[PDB]
Formats: sequence, structure tokens, C-alpha cells
Amino acid sequence: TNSQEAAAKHEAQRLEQEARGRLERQKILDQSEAEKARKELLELEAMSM
Amino acid sequence: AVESTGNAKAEAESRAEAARIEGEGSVLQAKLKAQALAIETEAELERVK
Repeated sequence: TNSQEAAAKHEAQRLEQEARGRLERQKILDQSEAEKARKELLELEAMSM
Repeated sequence: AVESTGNAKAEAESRAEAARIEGEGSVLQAKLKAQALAIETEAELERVK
């Protein structure tokens, strides 16, 4: 039972790892387009200031 | 880059944009001062003469 538990544990841990890695990459991506819109806002803010 | 350089550029550009105005105003006021000294020293010249 300790063996099967170790298997399910390692598996769920690896899956959560790959998942958090995906969501992390999506975070960096969303930060990228947000950086784009922020850049345009910096342009309009530049001309306005 | 565009934000910071745009800000400093707009700021210094505002500085020069003002300085040219007080400069030209200094020119016209220099002209009025020239006329003032002109007629003043001229009328005063009759007195000393």
C-alpha cells in the first residue's frame, strides 16, 4: 500500500509540476501582452505629459 | 525605453520651447529698450548741449 501510495504521490506531484509550469508560462505570456498595452499607454501618456 | 526617453524628451523640449519664447520676448523688449534709450539720450542731449 505504501508502494501504490508512493506511485500515486509521485505521479500527482509530477502532474501538478507540469501544470504549474504551464500556468506559469501563461502568466509570463499574459504579462507580455499586458506589457504591450502598457507600452501603448506609455506612448499616449508620453505625448500627453 | 520609449516611455523614459519620451518623457525626458518632452520635458527638455518643453524647456527649449519656453526658452525660445522668453528669448524672442527678450529680443522685442531689447528693441523697446533700444528705442527708450534712443529718444531719452537724444532729448537729454539737447539739455547737455
